[PDB]
Amino acid sequence: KVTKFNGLTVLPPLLTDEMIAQY
Amino acid sequence: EILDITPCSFGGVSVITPGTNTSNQVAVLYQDVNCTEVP
Ligand SMILES: *[C@@H]1O[C@H](CO)[C@@H](O)[C@H](O)[C@H]1NC(C)=O
Ligand SMILES: *[C@@H]1O[C@H](CO)[C@@H](O)[C@H](O)[C@H]1NC(C)=O
Repeated sequence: KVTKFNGLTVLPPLLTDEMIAQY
Repeated sequence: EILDITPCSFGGVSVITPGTNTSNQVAVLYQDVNCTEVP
């Protein structure tokens, strides 16, 4: 239900969605 | 001919280090870079 290259990077979160699901 | 232009691979460089108290060994993380672009 919940839906670039100019020095703009997106860092992945430390905890993956799988680890938050395990919590 | 139509040609896509993809910006040349770029990203931050991070240094994973234990304390200089522990060792001078470091790892290096090239953020969001495939291990082919890195020299
Ligand atoms: C860090 O290195 C210094 C050297 O000046 C030493 O005196 C200190 O005890 C060391 N600390 C640890 C936690 O190893
Ligand atoms: C890295 O590039 C290779 C081919 O050059 C490709 O097969 C692989 O999927 C790529 N991996 C990433 C994480 O971009």
